[PDB]
Amino acid sequence: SNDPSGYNPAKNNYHPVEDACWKPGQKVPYLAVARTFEKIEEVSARLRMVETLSNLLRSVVALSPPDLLPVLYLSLNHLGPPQQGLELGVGDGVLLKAVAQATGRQLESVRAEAAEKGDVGLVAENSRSTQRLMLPPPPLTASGVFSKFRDIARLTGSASTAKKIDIIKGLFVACRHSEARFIARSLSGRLRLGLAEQSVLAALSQAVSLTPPGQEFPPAMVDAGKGKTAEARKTWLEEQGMILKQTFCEVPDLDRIIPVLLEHGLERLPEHCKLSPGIPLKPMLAHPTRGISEVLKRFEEAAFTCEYKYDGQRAQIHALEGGEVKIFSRNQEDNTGKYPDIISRIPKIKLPSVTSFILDTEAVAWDREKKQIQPFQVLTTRKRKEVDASEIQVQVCLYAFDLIYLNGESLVREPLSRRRQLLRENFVETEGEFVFATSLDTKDIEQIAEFLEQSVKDSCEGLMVKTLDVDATYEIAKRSHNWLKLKKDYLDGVGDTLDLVVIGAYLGRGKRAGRYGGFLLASYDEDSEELQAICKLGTGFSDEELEEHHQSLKALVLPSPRPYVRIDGAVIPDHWLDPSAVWEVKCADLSLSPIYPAARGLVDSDKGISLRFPRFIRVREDKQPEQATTSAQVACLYRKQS
DNA sequence: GCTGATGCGTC
DNA sequence: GTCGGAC
DNA sequence: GTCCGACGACGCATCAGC
Ligand SMILES: *OP(=O)(O)OC[C@H]1O[C@@H](n2cnc3c(N)ncnc32)[C@H](O)[C@@H]1O
Ligand SMILES: [Mg+2]
Ligand SMILES: [Mg+2]
Ligand SMILES: [Mg+2]
Ligand SMILES: [Mg+2]
Ligand SMILES: [Mg+2]
Repeated sequence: SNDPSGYNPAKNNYHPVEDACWKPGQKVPYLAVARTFEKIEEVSARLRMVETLSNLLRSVVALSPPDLLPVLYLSLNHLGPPQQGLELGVGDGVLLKAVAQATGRQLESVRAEAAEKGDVGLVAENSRSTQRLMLPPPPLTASGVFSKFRDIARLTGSASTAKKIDIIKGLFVACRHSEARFIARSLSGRLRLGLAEQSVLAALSQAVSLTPPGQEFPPAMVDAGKGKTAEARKTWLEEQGMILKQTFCEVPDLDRIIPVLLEHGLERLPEHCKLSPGIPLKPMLAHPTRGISEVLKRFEEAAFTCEYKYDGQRAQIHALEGGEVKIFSRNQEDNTGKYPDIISRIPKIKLPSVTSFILDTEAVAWDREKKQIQPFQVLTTRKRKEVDASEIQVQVCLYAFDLIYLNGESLVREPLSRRRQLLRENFVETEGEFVFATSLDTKDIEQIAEFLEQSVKDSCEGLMVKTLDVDATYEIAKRSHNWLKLKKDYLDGVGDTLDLVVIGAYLGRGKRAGRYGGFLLASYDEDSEELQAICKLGTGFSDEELEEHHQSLKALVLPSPRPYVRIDGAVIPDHWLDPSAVWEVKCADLSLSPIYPAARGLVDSDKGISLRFPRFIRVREDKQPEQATTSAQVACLYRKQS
């Protein structure tokens, strides 16, 4: 009702009508969304964030139902269903230019402040706009802002960037209080609330459970939990939370779910939104494990299967009744246009009795001349959009490992033993085109160790381990990481570790604001007696170790780089460091780099070598730079991968 | 018509 | 993708 | 164990700038 500036969606006994900061039927103000973001950001307990978001959503349901979908998208920082491919195309560069123009400041001055503060939002809000007149424009609304975000994402073609900057400036001109901070963070793709998809779903089921949609105004039922004991309320909300969560994992599309929720309610939701081919679903993921002993501990006495973990890209393959075929990525992006070859071979992989299906597969680059798997880096050279089958140069072999839907039957609640059997009996293998994941059903620790050894020898990353009957379903809402990934480089003493020289540091963003978030590392090239940048590094250290690194490196800061340090195309560090510290670094593999100079010319004329999945292990106090891993040793390690 | 910077995607 | 922090 | 956001290499698609 009153000024949204005082809106407190975190207040005790929050009343969806009386504590709202707008009137019935009015559009939700964006400042209401922003104050909710502030109250979420101030706390660290997710459950407190969920209650706060729930309070906002209850007011939205009660007062302004049409703004529910935009508010949810704003809270996720999404533009729409992932398979529709809406993208801002903005990024820090465009955003920082728009902030500069809106405030009249120099781009470079804005850039330096952002790096220092580790946050663009604070730079955007703390500086006023030259564009603004004496009179402010009307206040921003949640749906107004969301549609402008969509406008940005739809702009294409020549001069589209200028048009994007104009929209962004228009937004900043109208911002009040904390609004610009979250507009800017949203545009840069770093909203960083500490609340995301799972907490948004929890807030949404709680909200529509406590404040049902569809009530004649004023709503007779503002809080449907008030008549319940605390224990009964909790059980009820957990039950309703799982209805929404399991539906969303089968149909992760708020454009479909929300209209149903507002019309028919949450209890009827599964009868209106169900898994079907053509709608991407959430995939089953995996937890790491440190060794075979641990696998047996997590699965106890449950029979399990081991499978090769292939190194390609996940492909969720849908065949609709009537013949249409769709392919989606692990993240529900539409990849149908990328695999014309796969689409044309569907008739060859399925027996003629199969009328529809959803397969879970790995797409792996395959050398038809040598009949062998190719590295991930080869796979990534495929074109991605509007590919014509004749133009394909990198062939793919599909390694199928699960089946989620068959002939109109959803298999989500079926044990893997049965899903696998339907997969094996209704689909046809062809060497180099479509094959079942190589597997072993055993409890013998010795066979597992060999089978692991062999998976590496056969061009794979290690093993995936899955129970067959006990907790062996495909219900992502019950456990999204139900499988176990046993990679060689997880083992504490088998992976390849390098001793690398710290040559630069990058100021941290977000959670790393105010310290270093990343470092530039180098190997030692003994031929030229120079240090060659090899990779950046930003994970593996605890917060405590990261504080010690800032302490021990601050004395090594230099105004200018050393002439025997070569970084070529790498990101220039915010702070150059006198080469001295040597860290032990682990990786999964070495890759051919278009930018890093380390070992350039030893394996390839144009490309140096970098690290795949690098992480800090520990400081090497017993090593000086001249004894770090050499560039020749790096080349030798790369060749060793064959 | 070409190239480079870069946003977004894959991992 | 890996990793650590807060719960 | 869950959920989240720090941070990694790298390649296609796109568009500003030539
Ligand atoms: O490393 P990670 O957590 O992303 O691993 C999960 C991914 O591994 C791929 N993959 C390859 N082979 C398999 C099998 N046999 N089973 C399950 N997943 C597999 C997937 O692409 C998955 O996303
Ligand atoms: Mg997307
Ligand atoms: Mg775009
Ligand atoms: Mg930076
Ligand atoms: Mg993989
Ligand atoms: Mg560590």
